[PDB]
Amino acid sequence: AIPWGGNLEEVLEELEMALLAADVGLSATEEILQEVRASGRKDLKEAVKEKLVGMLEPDERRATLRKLGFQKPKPVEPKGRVVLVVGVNGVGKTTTIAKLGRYYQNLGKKVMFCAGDTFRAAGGTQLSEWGKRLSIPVIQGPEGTDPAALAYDAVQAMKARGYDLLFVDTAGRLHTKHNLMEELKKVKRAIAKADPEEPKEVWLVLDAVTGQNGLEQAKKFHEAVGLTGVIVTKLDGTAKGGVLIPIVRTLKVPIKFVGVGEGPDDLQPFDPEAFVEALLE
Amino acid sequence: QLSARLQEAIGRLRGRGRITEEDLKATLREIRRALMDADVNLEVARDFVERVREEALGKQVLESLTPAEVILATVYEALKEALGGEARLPVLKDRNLWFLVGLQGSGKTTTAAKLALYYKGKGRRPLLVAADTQRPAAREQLRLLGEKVGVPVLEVMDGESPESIRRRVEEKARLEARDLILVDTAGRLQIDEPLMGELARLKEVLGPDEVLLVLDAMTGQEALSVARAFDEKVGVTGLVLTKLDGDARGGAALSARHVTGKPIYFAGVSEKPEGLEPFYPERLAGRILG
Ligand SMILES: Nc1nc2c(ncn2[C@@H]2O[C@H](COP(=O)(O)OP(=O)(O)O)[C@@H](O)[C@H]2O)c(=O)[nH]1
Ligand SMILES: Nc1nc2c(ncn2[C@@H]2O[C@H](COP(=O)(O)OP(=O)(O)O)[C@@H](O)[C@H]2O)c(=O)[nH]1
Ligand SMILES: Nc1nc2c(ncn2[C@@H]2O[C@H](COP(=O)(O)O)[C@@H](O)[C@H]2O)c(=O)[nH]1
Ligand code: ALF
Ligand code: ALF
Ligand SMILES: [Mg+2]
Ligand SMILES: [Mg+2]
Repeated sequence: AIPWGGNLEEVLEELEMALLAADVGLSATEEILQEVRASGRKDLKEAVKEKLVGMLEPDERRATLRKLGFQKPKPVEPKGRVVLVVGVNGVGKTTTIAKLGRYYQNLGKKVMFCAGDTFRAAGGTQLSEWGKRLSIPVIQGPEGTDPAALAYDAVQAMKARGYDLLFVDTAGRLHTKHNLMEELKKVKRAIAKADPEEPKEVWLVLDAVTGQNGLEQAKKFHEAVGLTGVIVTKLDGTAKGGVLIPIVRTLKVPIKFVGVGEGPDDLQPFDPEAFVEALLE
Repeated sequence: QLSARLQEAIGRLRGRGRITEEDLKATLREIRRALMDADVNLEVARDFVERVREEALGKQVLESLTPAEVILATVYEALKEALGGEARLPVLKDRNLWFLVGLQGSGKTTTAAKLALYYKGKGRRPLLVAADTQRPAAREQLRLLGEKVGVPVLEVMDGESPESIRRRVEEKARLEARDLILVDTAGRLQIDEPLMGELARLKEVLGPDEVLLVLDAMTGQEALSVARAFDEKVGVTGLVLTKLDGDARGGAALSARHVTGKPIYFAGVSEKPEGLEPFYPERLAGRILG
């Protein structure tokens, strides 16, 4: 662990190696260490935690109540009816949509899935299996079908049935492939074509084991489709999801949920403090 | 091709004649930082520049009139070596059974089909084994891929024992005269003891000749810790590096090799069954440094 209560130099030296081992990156680690060094506080533990929690917060009110010595949770509401789920390959987008469905059906919402991975073998069937398990209707087509056309049909079906939420799965794609990014853009427009207000949420899925490439994923997907949120998966692993620090710092996209398993309940709403605690553990 | 940072570090020192030991340490510090930026684990990156230090001094870099050229050459050379030196493919025999192991979603199922197609083209008669019973549609996934590459797929039953698996696989391989058995195992955490135990027991019963750690090129700092655990708890023999068609630098490959010493046999370069290449250490050395 980090030996707090050690001499200043040993504390900062260990904190540097902690953030770097957590995949926080050289740039952001330098940012954090300069200001912890500058603000000169004996309570290094409380000072660092405050700042880290601070990057990972789009909200000073919670910090205000914290520092006033006062604490509340409150379920994550998507802003609209369509949540479009994006990210690279094998990060957990399909598994995460199933968890969201479990999360929102537990809050009493009518949830629909669009099985928009029409590229990968069993890409759609996989979400279909989850729909069956959770008793959630799934809009899917044969492999090779236009996911934009499918996304369109899914919004239309959601609207027709009076459903509250539609999660649109998308095939994993690398951000270096411009044609696949354009296709992603085309899926988004297809959604708005069926309902101009939508999608209100565009959620990036990020695998916690990802190092510095995760920042490039966030920038490139942001540019293409406008992120409104980020989910970090596989946090049940030894990795800390540190690349989130540069992501939130640079892009100001809030972290919505964390994935901590391969089952449908293994989702939690993001907790900046429990995250910073685990990060420095 | 070199990275912005390293273009500066080495550029600084050109034409200056001889350089100081301080100049060396300053340079080696920038190489270290560059490797950490390329996702090389921080202990491994530390050891790597210490290796460079010895070699550069063993080339009498202090007395050289072109020391920046010496330093840069020694980085290119040490990283190539540390990635395996030359391209190396597995040595096959009359009976061949391999596991594909690793973290969740690293590309094991997809890679199995790629290998099946690759070795089919070389006269091998592969058998694919869908051993992932938990991931939804995982057995249909490998079946569809098997059908595409013209290779049979045995699908493990729910709750089936390793002993029963060995039995049906031995049976099908024999009755069909199949000499390359590709076992697709589920992704698992390296700290998940029951599942790491399951994998060790499956190894114990099936006796694979190769155990390939499928590693995603974008994996960060945990690569060292992940490679070590799979190799200590199960025993790895080789590596496949996936998603090199992205722009991750791939420094996790050095971390994995550093702690395991195992060859990196293949690169995955697309989502399609054709997307497989022999791994070239020199090619990734350049990638990491660029
Ligand atoms: N351990 C763990 N595994 C996860 C988590 N989320 C997803 N996975 C696994 O990652 C693998 C790939 O996920 P999948 O949903 O297919 O990825 P997609 O390609 O983005 O749709 C599967 O084995 C999932 O069960 C998580 O939070 N924890
Ligand atoms: N672009 C690219 N994608 C890959 C590569 N290897 C695997 N994938 C993709 O990564 C995702 C996860 O692959 P899968 O084989 O299901 O993961 P597994 O859980 O390890 O079996 C799938 O969408 C694959 O198409 C690769 O070399 N390049
Ligand atoms: N997600 C994903 N989709 C792909 C990939 N390659 C092809 N496709 C799908 O197939 C269409 C084009 O196929 P292609 O003409 O490239 O053979 C693309 O518009 C895309 O939907 C890939 O690597 N990843
Ligand atoms: F395999 Al994916 F999105 F990459 F389902
Ligand atoms: F999702 Al896997 F091996 F991790 F099929
Ligand atoms: Mg999926
Ligand atoms: Mg698989």
